[PDB]
Amino acid sequence: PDKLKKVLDKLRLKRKDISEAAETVNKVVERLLRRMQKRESEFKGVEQLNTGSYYEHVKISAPNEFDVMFKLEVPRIELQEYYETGAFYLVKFKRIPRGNPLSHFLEGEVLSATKMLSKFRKIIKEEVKEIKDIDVSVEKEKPGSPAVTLLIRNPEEISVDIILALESKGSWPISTKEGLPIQGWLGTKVRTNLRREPFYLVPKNAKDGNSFQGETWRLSFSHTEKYILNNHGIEKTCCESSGAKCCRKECLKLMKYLLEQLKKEFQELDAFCSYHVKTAIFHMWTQDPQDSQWDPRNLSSCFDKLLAFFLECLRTEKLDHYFIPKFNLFSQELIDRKSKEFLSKKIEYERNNGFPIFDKL
Amino acid sequence: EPDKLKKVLDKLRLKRKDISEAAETVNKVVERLLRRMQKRESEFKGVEQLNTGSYYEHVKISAPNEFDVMFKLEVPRIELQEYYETGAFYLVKFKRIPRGNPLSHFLEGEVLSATKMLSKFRKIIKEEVKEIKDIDVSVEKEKPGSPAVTLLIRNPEEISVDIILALESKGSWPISTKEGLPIQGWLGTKVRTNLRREPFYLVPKNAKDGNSFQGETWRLSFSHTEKYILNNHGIEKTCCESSGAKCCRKECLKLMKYLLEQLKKEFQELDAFCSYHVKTAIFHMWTQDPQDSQWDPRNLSSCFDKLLAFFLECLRTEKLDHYFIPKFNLFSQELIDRKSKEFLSKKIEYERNNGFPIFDKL
Ligand SMILES: Nc1nc(=O)c2ncn([C@@H]3O[C@@H]4COP(=O)(O)O[C@H]5[C@@H](O)[C@H](n6cnc7c(N)ncnc76)O[C@@H]5COP(=O)(O)O[C@@H]3[C@@H]4O)c2[nH]1
Ligand SMILES: Nc1nc(=O)c2ncn([C@@H]3O[C@@H]4COP(=O)(O)O[C@H]5[C@@H](O)[C@H](n6cnc7c(N)ncnc76)O[C@@H]5COP(=O)(O)O[C@@H]3[C@@H]4O)c2[nH]1
Ligand SMILES: [Zn+2]
Ligand SMILES: [Zn+2]
Repeated sequence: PDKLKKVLDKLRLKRKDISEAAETVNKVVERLLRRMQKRESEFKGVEQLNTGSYYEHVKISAPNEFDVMFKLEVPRIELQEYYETGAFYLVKFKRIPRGNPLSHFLEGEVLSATKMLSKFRKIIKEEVKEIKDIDVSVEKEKPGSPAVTLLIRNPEEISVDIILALESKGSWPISTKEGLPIQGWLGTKVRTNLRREPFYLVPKNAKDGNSFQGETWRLSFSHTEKYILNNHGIEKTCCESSGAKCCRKECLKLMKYLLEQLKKEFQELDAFCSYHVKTAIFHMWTQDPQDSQWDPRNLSSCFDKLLAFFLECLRTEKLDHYFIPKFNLFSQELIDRKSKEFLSKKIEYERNNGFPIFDKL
Repeated sequence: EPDKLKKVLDKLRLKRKDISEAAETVNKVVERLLRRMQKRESEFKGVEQLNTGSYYEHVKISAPNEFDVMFKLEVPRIELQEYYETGAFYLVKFKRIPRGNPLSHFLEGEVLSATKMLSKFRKIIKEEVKEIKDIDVSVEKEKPGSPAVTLLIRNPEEISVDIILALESKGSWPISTKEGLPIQGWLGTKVRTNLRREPFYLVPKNAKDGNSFQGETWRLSFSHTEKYILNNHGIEKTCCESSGAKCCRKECLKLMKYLLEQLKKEFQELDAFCSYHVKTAIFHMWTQDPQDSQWDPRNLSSCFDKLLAFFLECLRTEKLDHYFIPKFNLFSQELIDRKSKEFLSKKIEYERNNGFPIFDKL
């Protein structure tokens, strides 16, 4: 049963796609950002959110993807809750427009996400050619994506995600109030210092139906989420140099590789993404706060505990958003029962047979 | 010992603890320094970066402190006049300078000047560096002999980077490296041919002669080819790959380098030794032991001891030839004196018998 340790060791693909193949992807990025803070464009104050992808972190789960956020601070913005999702909002301007080039993107009173993204893409889709240094290309604007992905073809088929995000330094939305329950895990001292940080809105189309197509934004917690990924232990020295290790990131990497390899053969699992796993292991980390329950010498037990948690999540159709309690990710609106019962069958099959899907020599 | 060589390599992840962020900052500053250094009216307009690996410079000499980067400028048809009989030191003489060349004014007669060329380079880098905006990056005073242009990248504390200028010549390799790189029975004659149809480089480092004229001596560097050997270190192409087996080659290299640093950082008496003595000794060791099976991760305790016994051999026998230049003996009597070679012999032998107590840093 100590073969998982050999899956984890084989998982690392160091330089290929992460080390020398990730500090090149950075180099392209800051070129774009610098040059993107050029002229008199609405985005002259665009900035790269402090996040972790390039620093050997895109390499843990879902290695075939790259991601970056371009934040852009806004003024006093009123948030109109979009129906009852708790995550999709309608961005308005608190006090009447005076000094902001973001009035070019106003559809009525609300800030339209398509007009802004449609023009965002046009600038980036114009300044990547303005440099010849490497072979970088951009993807098509497909529905659902609030990103402008750069398929660069230096390292196989890379696709660095550029995600425009609205930064609001005000208090967090009221739908995230009972969320982030890290009191008994990380502490009320850590939880408070994270909620006084700005929250971000990504231009995701809430496709509820007939109402606003591209005027809806979504709450992004990628900044807070990686503060939890690197600071996951109850001891501050967890997985540090002068500290003890744990199997939290490894039990995260194994569930991502399990769901990633399952979706490659079944297109009926096109309803589950890596964020279902992320949020699942957050509920499991909060349930088991002590680092003793995640000792590296219990990788098979901790992974089986996480698998039985994801099976109960599917089984009862209840995987609440870690920051937004009322927002249930495994709602029947979003995922039909048949997919839950289909994915339960494969995860159980791989769990009862020594994980044959990880059979890589 | 109680199999603690693997727990030392795992703690050598300190890279991540403190050099991850700094490596992006070095990447991001050099790049803005390089692209801003591609401006007109600068003889280095056509300068580039020689890709000699990455910032996680732990692969070579895993040092948790300072760094190095190399700049390559392509020159036209050099005539390498060997500096007397070094093998590594030359004089860059020019045959016909093609009209329109930016290296015309760096000659002190028939011979190219490393002292001059390294003057405007430092000069231009001093200019450009302070026009970089929100970042506090200044340059140090030029320490003597030292042929680089170290950069002080003020942020969290200190961040040094040696900006090493190096001429690129896509021509032929000198005669002194004609029997060097003996990878014929390890990496193959089919890859040694390709690695030598690749350019060679020259760094502005003066030789130590109280006589003749050592102001403009250039030195051979093979850091571009040394890198390939590190990442392509096995007889089997799938060594340390996804669909292959692992090996303790680079494993031993980090151990051997951290052993010498901690020893160097303990006594100044070991100041004559550098990280290139253990990279070169492991090149001969990988050539002597070519099979992947001879470097098995389950035999890390013995594969490292065997590397120790080979390195001490090179000390007590005073023989450690430059891997690309058979003539140049790095452990010669004129480079390092017997007194320092016996000192390191007792210190390494001391650690080897007592289970390496110098690695005790939990
Ligand atoms: N860096 C970043 N921060 C974000 O907030 C974000 N939100 C979306 N994306 C990227 O946009 C696309 C989302 O479309 P899709 O729904 O079909 O699948 C997505 C999406 O449904 C879901 N998802 C990802 N991040 C979030 C998030 N932060 N909150 C809710 N759902 C998310 O998981 C899938 C893949 O996520 P990523 O691998 O992070 O990159 C996604 C992807 O490019 C984001 N990228
Ligand atoms: N990237 C790079 N390629 C070079 O050829 C090179 N040559 C010198 N340097 C750097 O210049 C200084 C050398 O002065 P010192 O002799 O006291 O110690 C040097 C020098 O004695 C020795 N050396 C000899 N040949 C090489 C070589 N081909 N590559 C690296 N180091 C070499 O190595 C020692 C330091 O190693 P580095 O860690 O690579 O960085 C050095 C350092 O900043 C180089 N840096
Ligand atoms: Zn940990
Ligand atoms: Zn190998």
